[PDB]
Formats: sequence, C-alpha cells, structure tokens
Amino acid sequence: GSSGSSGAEIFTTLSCEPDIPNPPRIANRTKNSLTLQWKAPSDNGSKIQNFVLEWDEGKGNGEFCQCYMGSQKQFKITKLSPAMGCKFRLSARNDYGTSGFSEEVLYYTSGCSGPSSG
Repeated sequence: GSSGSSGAEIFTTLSCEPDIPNPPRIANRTKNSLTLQWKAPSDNGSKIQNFVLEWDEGKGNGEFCQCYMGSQKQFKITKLSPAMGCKFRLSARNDYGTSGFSEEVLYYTSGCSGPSSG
C-alpha cells in the first residue's frame, strides 16, 4: 500500500475515448472451458456501445484476435484443453472509439493441483 489521493478543481467536460476498464477475472475454468467476468468502466462523454474481448486463442505466439464483442460482460470459452495458458484483454468502445486495452491477463485452464502451503 501507499498514500494516494486525488482532487482536481472542477473543470469542463471531456469528449474523448473512455478510461481503460479493469481486467477480467476467473469465475469458473475447466479442462475444456474458461469463464471470465468483467465490470463496466466509467462512461464519460458517451454511453459505451459494446465491449471488445480478445485472446491469443491460447496458442502462445502473441497474436490477439476478436473473441467476443457485445453488451454482456461475461463469456464462457468452451472447446478448450487442460494446461493451456491463454491470455485475454478487455476494452470499451463508444461513439468516439475503442479506449486503451486493459492489462494483459494470463490464465491457465484447470488441471494439476497440489496441497496448500502449511
């Protein structure tokens, strides 16, 4: 932790791309499936049209491709394999355009598991 507080004197509105939304978390992952859930950022300027999710199809090369694009904030990617590291990224796009993409997140489908440190 570290001291952190903001507070700028009122100012005129801003008409530009929205702020980068937080990265999607895991709510349920299987050997052949992966469930991800994310929230909505701060709508500033214009209501966000839809969300644009991307992933490297769990290949491990570094090529992100449109996986899901819509309003919903939850998508379960089925037809996967166990022990397959796959990355993802969330981004909001409004009348203006798609805002910066969240921080690349790396996940690994269910699989091997051991005891808890104790």
